[PDB]
Amino acid sequence: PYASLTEIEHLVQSVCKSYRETCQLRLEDLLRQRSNIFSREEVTGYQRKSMWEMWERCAHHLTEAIQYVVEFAKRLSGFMELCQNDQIVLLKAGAMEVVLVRMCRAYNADNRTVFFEGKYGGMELFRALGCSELISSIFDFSHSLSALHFSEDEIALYTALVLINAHRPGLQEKRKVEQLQYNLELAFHHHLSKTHRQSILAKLPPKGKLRSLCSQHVERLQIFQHLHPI
Ligand SMILES: Cc1ncc(C(=O)Nc2cc(Cl)cc(CN3CCN(C(=O)C4CCCC4)[C@@H](C)C3)c2C)cn1
Repeated sequence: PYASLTEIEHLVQSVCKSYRETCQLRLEDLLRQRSNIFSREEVTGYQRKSMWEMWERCAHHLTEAIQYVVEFAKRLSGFMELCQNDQIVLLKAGAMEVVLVRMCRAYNADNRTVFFEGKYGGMELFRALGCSELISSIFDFSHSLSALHFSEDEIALYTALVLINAHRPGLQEKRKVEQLQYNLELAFHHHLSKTHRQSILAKLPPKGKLRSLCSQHVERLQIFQHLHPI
């Protein structure tokens, strides 16, 4: 019922290994490459692309991102033991939320640029999409998250808890999800206490804010998918 220190340490290690096995680019590489910024020629090139081409570019990126998140979820202890309903409930709510959180790794707060197709560019890069307000919202959320200066280990633990969330409506074995959520909270708090970083807990975004942004994101994605299916 009350996991030992050894159990908690092993869970931290498990989650962090699972995460590193399931992310595309190393954070160190994203950080190093912040100086590589799209030229004006490249930006205007992107802006002159059709809406549909830009949609394809973004949708294929998101497909890859979601695929990695699903693989991460399945590697979390206990997840594959949950009934199918609960797995689906958690993934349908949580996968795109984790995708959004993982985006902050590729966000540069110094100049409000993001990594996309080999270099950093501002929100202007995506003009052809005609989604200025939504993209601004994504940049804003990422800027707030960027302020925590997450380690990869912290992102692993935080995103585990984004997924393993017993407060999702529709769950049929809430106790089982609650148990997994608690164990993961114990892992997160242990790792933060070890590293003297517990203060970051009072700086995480409200879970509702993440859900709302996800809802707004998915709404627009469904529109593009309807107009131009991938
Ligand atoms: C290899 C690799 N790793 C990580 C990353 C990355 O996260 N970049 C990244 C990070 C942040 Cl904070 C914001 C953005 C902006 N874009 C805008 C387009 N977009 C959409 O969904 C549109 C589709 C229709 C609706 C809006 C999203 C992909 C977000 C990006 C690209 C990239 N490449």
